[PDB]
Amino acid sequence: NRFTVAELKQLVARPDVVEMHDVTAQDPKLLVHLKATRNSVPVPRHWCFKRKYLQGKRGIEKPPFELPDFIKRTGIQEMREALQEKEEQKTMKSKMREKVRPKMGKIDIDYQKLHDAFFKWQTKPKLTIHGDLYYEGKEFETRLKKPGDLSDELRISLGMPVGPNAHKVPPPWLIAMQRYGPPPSYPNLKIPGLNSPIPESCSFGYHA
Amino acid sequence: DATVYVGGLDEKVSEPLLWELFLQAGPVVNTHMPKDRVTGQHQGYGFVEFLSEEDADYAIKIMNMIKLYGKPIRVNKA
Amino acid sequence: PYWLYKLHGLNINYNCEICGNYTYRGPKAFQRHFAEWRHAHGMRCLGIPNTAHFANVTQIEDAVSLWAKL
Amino acid sequence: KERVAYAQIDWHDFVVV
Amino acid sequence: KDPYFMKNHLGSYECKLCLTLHNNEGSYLAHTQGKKHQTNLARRVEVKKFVKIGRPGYKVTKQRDSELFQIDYPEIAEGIMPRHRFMSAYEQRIEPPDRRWQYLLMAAEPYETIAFKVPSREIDKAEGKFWTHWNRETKQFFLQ
RNA sequence: GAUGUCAUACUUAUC
Repeated sequence: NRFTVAELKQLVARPDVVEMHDVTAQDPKLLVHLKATRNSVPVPRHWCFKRKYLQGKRGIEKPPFELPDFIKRTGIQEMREALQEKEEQKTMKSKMREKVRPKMGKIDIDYQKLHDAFFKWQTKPKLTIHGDLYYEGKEFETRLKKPGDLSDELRISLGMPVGPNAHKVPPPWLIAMQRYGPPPSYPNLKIPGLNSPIPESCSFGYHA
Repeated sequence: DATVYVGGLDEKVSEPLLWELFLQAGPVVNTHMPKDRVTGQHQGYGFVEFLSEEDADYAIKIMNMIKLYGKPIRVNKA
Repeated sequence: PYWLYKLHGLNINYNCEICGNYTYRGPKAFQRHFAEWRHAHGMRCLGIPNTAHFANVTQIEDAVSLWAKL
Repeated sequence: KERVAYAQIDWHDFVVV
Repeated sequence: KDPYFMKNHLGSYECKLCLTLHNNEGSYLAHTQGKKHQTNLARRVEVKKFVKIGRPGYKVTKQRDSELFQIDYPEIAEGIMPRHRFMSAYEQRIEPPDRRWQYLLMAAEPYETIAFKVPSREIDKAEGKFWTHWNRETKQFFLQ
């Protein structure tokens, strides 16, 4: 009755969405048609786990809060930190004496600055599409580069200053590319000094 | 035949940094960095598997004069 | 321990006919070793490229039929 | 001692006679 | 001084050795005594500056052999043998144009380095222990 | 990871 994964991959037109757990369901063809749709959303990976997606980041360090620029450009966070530092030094007698005769004017920064930060200085956040789901390791997987370009950290580690002159700005591995020829994996790659002009192509690489 | 072994790298180098450094000679299909899970530090060696053997040989032949963090990185066939 | 080997699905014999009929002591371990260098080196001998369609492929004839169908 | 003396000599004072 | 108890971002206590959570302070101090905590504890420059340079007049005797330079040097009264090395003409004190050849230079400690340009690519070996000799009885240096 | 006794803490403008 229950077919294997090979028959489900051969019968369906999209064998990439076929999994090993979908072959033992009540409808393999309907699941293969629903999983390979255009606007379908995949199932989360916490459905087969045993930690309920909340017992993984137990001892991992996490920041308390990431304040935006519009909230930090009003001076309310520094005043709140100063009030928290001043209130932590008061004893029980200083806390009980301030309840009968309190001192007004705690911060008293402004009145239209918060409205200007919430209406004129409002910045749009970095949203995402509806197809991109969330997981436990999504906040730590930030690795997800181009041929012909080098980052600042890679240039600081390798010791290659990036400049407009093509004398030392290409890496010293370009001598082997000049002695042996272009790389066969990228025929459209153009490097300055071999197949590109040196003062024109100042980006040390072009994919044309 | 399409996998090249890169050695002589420092422990401060990262796997996206090695993938960006290896992308200057050719697109790398896979990059494996063996590291100890007890200490969380690399062993100074890695394996870059390209899409073909000729591209891997051209990447290993053009990485004989690469210096990372003051240390020369050697490329060999594997 | 026996509890960590029984709750996580360990100590369960699984045969992989693609990588020389190797043994695997877990379904999740076999799923992690399927997208690895050893399974890719085993599948490159038959001529099948490393793709997502042959992730759950175990037999060599089924993988050859999936490579010939595409 | 010969390797220490060879690695400390000046290799820029070239004279062709 | 327990190096395993840490503070989380929610005002709680976290034991990283056993990876456990505790709400109040009375539960973190009582979590160190037990079976799981005990199981986790049981399971877990000078030679170059002092070198005198008077730069004497050297005399070499080149001869084309077939199958070799004979440098006549004075007595150095030391065990340091004169060493030969092949370098490029790209590095110089004035850097003249059209310098694309190599030069083999022999240097000693009380004497000046004598350099000879080689227009050919490779016709011999410039290694010290391979094809060189220094007779201290006659103070004669040979290299082929 | 499950089980069974104890303790701590949290939520639904509950009374």
